[PDB]
Amino acid sequence: RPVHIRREGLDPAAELLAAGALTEVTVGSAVTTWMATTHAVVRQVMGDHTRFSTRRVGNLMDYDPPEHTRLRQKLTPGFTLRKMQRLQPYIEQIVSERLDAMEQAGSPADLIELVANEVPGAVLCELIGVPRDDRSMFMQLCHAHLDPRRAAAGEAFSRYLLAMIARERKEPGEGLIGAVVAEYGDEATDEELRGFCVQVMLAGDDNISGMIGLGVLALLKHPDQIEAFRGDEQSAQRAVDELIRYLTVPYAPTPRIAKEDVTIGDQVVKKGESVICSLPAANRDPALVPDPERLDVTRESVSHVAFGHGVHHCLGAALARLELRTFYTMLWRRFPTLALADPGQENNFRLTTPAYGLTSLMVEW
Ligand code: HEM
Repeated sequence: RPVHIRREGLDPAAELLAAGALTEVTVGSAVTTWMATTHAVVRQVMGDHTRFSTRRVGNLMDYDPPEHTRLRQKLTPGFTLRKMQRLQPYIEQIVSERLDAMEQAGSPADLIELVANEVPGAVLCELIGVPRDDRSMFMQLCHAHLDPRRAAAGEAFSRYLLAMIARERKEPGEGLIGAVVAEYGDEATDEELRGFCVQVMLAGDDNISGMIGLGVLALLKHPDQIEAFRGDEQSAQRAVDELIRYLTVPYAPTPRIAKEDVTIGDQVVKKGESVICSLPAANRDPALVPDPERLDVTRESVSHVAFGHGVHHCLGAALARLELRTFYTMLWRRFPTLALADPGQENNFRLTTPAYGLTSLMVEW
């Protein structure tokens, strides 16, 4: 595995943490790819949309200002703090259902297959405005276009979502697709609102799911940390942010291509040379937080780069923190005796996803 993808258990690869803040890999005498490993470099590179590009409808990550600005402008109004707090009741119920499914399975149980791989799509479907009746189908059609062949028919997803869009066009209601139509109507192309739907589901899935499982594993391997979720919501907020920093599920963000010769410290990234930003390494930076190798939920929140930095900052960071706080809090309320069914398992990990996670995890209700 490459160094940036290598993870030693719940932690990233030690070699990343020992590499220079801006490591230069050159294959020639000259394809030069750079790797940012510190909090300061990662922030200068992601924060500089005037010198770095993300270009290789929808998928804001592949867009640069001013095109990225216009797109993100339409969808960003639907991610405010209050807008997300209103989704909290739905989130709670979506999780309570799978927590009820947990009791139905008894003690030995793949939390991953039961809850971690279910809660994400549910909450996301609600945010978009997908009716609870027609939901699994949408999710299944999504997992279908993934071509787990060329026969993958995502045209079904396309027209189901085109129908949802045109219905909310003639009937603006609760949801992101409806909110965008309320203020933009025809100006918001069908393809645009579609690409945005695809984007939100592909970004808020493997990340949250990865955090749902890896978080429980860590909180269970370090039982002094469960207390944060048995008290104030503030005590729990600090803990979600600590877990996000420590586990940094995204290995790296979209590669940043220099649009000109950028001087980063004593080094110079040349035009065309790309920079990979190792978020997990950056969030393990002693300049960001003292004793960065430790998992301590008592820590005061810090400006980690797990949700990004700059114009492409995660549009659902607030939702991820709320969609993870409630779960942990409820998991340790319904099953306040959970442990590792196999205290001697190899913790099967997700090594194929662009986000770290557990492919399987067996608990003991
Ligand atoms: C429901 C959950 C989530 C949604 C809806 C969501 C949505 C998004 C969207 C739309 C973007 C693109 C922003 C833009 O380019 O304008 C984005 C970027 C990003 N998200 Fe998420 N996200 C979610 C969860 C997470 C989680 C849990 C993490 C990390 C633990 C994460 C990490 C990131 C990062 C690092 C970026 C920036 C990537 C880059 O700059 O290229 N996201 N997210």
